[PDB]
Amino acid sequence: VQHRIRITLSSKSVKNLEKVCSDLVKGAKEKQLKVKGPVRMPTKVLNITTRKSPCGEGTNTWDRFEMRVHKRVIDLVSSPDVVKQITSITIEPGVEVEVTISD
Amino acid sequence: STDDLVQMFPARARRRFKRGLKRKPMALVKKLRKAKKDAPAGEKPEPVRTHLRNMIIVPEMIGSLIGVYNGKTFNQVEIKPEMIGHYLAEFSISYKPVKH
Amino acid sequence: GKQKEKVNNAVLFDQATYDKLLTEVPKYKQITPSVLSERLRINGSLARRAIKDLMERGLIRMVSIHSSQQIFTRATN
Amino acid sequence: SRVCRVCGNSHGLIRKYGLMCCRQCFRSNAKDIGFIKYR
Amino acid sequence: AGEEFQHILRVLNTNVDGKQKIMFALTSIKGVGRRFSNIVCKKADIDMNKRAGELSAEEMDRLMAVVHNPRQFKVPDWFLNRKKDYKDGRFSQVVSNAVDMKLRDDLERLKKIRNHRGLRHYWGVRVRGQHTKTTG
Amino acid sequence: TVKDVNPHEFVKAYSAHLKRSGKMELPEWVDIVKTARFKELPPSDADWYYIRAASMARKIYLRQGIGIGGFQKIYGGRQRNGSRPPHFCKSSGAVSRNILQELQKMGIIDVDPKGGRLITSQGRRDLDQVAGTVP
RNA sequence: GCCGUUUAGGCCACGGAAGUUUGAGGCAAUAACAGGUCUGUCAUGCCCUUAGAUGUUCUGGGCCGCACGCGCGCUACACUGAUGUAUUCAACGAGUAUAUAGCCUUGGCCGACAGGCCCGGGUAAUCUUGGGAAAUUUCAUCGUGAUGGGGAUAGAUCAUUGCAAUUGUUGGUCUUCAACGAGGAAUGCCUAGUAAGCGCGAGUCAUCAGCUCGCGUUGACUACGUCCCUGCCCUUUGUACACACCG
Ligand SMILES: [Mg+2]
Ligand SMILES: [Mg+2]
Ligand SMILES: [Mg+2]
Ligand SMILES: [Mg+2]
Ligand SMILES: [Mg+2]
Ligand SMILES: [Mg+2]
Ligand SMILES: [Mg+2]
Ligand SMILES: [Mg+2]
Ligand SMILES: [Mg+2]
Ligand SMILES: [Mg+2]
Ligand SMILES: [Mg+2]
Ligand SMILES: [Mg+2]
Ligand SMILES: [Mg+2]
Ligand SMILES: [Zn+2]
Repeated sequence: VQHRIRITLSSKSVKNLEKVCSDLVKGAKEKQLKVKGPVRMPTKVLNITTRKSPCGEGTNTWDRFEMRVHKRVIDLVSSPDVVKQITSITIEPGVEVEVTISD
Repeated sequence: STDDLVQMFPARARRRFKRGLKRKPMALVKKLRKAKKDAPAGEKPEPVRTHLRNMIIVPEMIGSLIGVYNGKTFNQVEIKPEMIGHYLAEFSISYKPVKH
Repeated sequence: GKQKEKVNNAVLFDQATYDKLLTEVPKYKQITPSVLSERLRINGSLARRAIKDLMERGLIRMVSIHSSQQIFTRATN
Repeated sequence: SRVCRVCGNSHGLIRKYGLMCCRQCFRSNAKDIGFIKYR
Repeated sequence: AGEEFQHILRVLNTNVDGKQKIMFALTSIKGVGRRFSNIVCKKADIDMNKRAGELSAEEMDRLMAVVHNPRQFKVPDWFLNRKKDYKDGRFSQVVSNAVDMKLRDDLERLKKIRNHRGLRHYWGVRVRGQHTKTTG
Repeated sequence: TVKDVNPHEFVKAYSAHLKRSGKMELPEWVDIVKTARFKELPPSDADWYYIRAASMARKIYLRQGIGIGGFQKIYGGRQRNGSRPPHFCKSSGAVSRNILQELQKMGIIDVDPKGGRLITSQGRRDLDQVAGTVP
């Protein structure tokens, strides 16, 4: 009746992610569930360095572009329906919710 | 008996064969036999003017009059028994030696 | 000088360094490294780094060995 | 045999991460895609 | 003390130094590098910490025995500098004067061929594809 | 044990062990192979195989599950490309595999499930025995 | 604490992780340039062409050709070293259904290397990868010798990528062993984890990195000034300059 449910969240924005991440944890704290989280995984910075000029004249100057991607994990023990009851609240834009079942 | 020839050939040459020479060299090889048949008895055979420069010279080819194209001219070539293992490329210079 | 090309002259194994030369060479300061004497006594090394071993087998002069092929000497004490 | 998805040009192509844009179209659309100039 | 210590050795028309160690004295022969000289010093079973010149001649005869018959002392196929000859088909170890002899026979072949590399050799230009705006 | 002895004198002591401890086979190419693509000459010491063995059984004794494509990186190094910059090159896999196979054919190490190579109980035993005998 | 209208500030000092704005960047005014870009853009005015095409696509060649001058660089001229053992310490990143094993590839076997076959993991703090980097350290060999420094030029031969490797793609094996003896006049970058040394990643990419953009590792000499040279800002001054002293 109790599984091992892992919910993984990804985002480009720290705060919009952490709002939802805290909301899930507290929504599963009212049900006296075992919430082992949130676990923080190394920020992935996607980087592309590009020449500013379109024509290759002048000083060679570069601009470094970066996307920060953040990876949170929440652990739960429940049935998938109780969690689906919990992970049904209003989700901020840009947040990925990808609940699965670990072994 | 191509198989024991590939052993004689250098590594580039046998790797070329192991990849299965496609249609165009197969269309070119026939025309050498055809020219040899057309040639009068013990006479100079017809010129076989080719576009391909990446074909490798196989022992059958000895005796053909090939015209390997170098980009602008159809430069005629004659084959000797030492011409085995190279391409028809190295026999039509694509450039002109420089005199300043 | 040519003290690896000089490793096999008659002199080099007759008496040359076997107390015929290196009696004194350490003793100018009583103590001078064989690796120091490679140029003061112009004779260089490895006709000479294999004789500092022979004086060891012969019980004449103590040594230390380290990184850069540094070798040392002390005449008798 | 590999062009900019935005303009179909053949030079200065960015294939990293699966973008497949040329170095100028990527600059024009970098902010829209989400690439921020931090440092 | 090398009482018969030789300073010249005339091995194979190369005037070997008698003043050096063997594995670097025998490299003076045109066709033997440090690697092949090492293999010779091993298969003839020579103390390598021996100056060439302190040697005995019976050792020397074995040196020439291994160099003139590299295939015979089990020196492997890949080691030799004449793999799969084109004039004959053998795996040989060309030595001092035959290195130049064979080399000029190759470039002569390419010259008579009208090969690209033959003409590059004849013209004095570079033959291996390097750029030549500003090199030479 | 092995970590209380300097790893240079220990490898000297062990490579003298395998020598006078019975024998193992030795290929018929040991005197001719360079041990690395980037090397210039073969190993200078004729007794190098045993060194390479004694140095190498200490790798499995301090680690667990090391393949051959990891030993090649262990004993690889700097390759100079003449006029181009030097880079990192890996050594030859044939000697690396052969010494492990021989250690198997003496019972010092063994191949490991989950991949790799692991020190044996008896192979641990003799390594600490010889370690006990190093100054 | 001392100097200073004892203001704004400045120098010194205990403390402190830190006392140059703590270090390094990003961002960045008005006015301008006949600066570069019509070869990034189905961005664009006008002109030219528009079928026997300056359109498109195919095949082959060149863009790389070589008496020579120039610019950024890579390798060096050795012993504060080269070679061969032993020893072993990072960080930043990367991994398109990548066809039926496929991008990064562990593990096992064959092979001297190059490379190959098989069983597999990973869409990744999970597998490659604690990224087992080099310089460095260590013990030997060399011995002042264009030498075992240097590795150009070249022969033969093997393998790899790719539809195809020829004016050598690249990687291996043996052989060949050039100049180069620390560089004239000139000239560049640099003030602390900096210069310099060392290697690693990514971009390009089927294959090719001596480049560029990053990253760690080892880690100094000198100065803490000045306006002499090259310039820059503000004021006063002269002017027959205003396209402005290249007047
Ligand atoms: Mg270097
Ligand atoms: Mg600031
Ligand atoms: Mg434009
Ligand atoms: Mg074309
Ligand atoms: Mg530049
Ligand atoms: Mg060298
Ligand atoms: Mg070393
Ligand atoms: Mg290319
Ligand atoms: Mg790359
Ligand atoms: Mg470039
Ligand atoms: Mg006046
Ligand atoms: Mg006026
Ligand atoms: Mg004037
Ligand atoms: Zn574009």
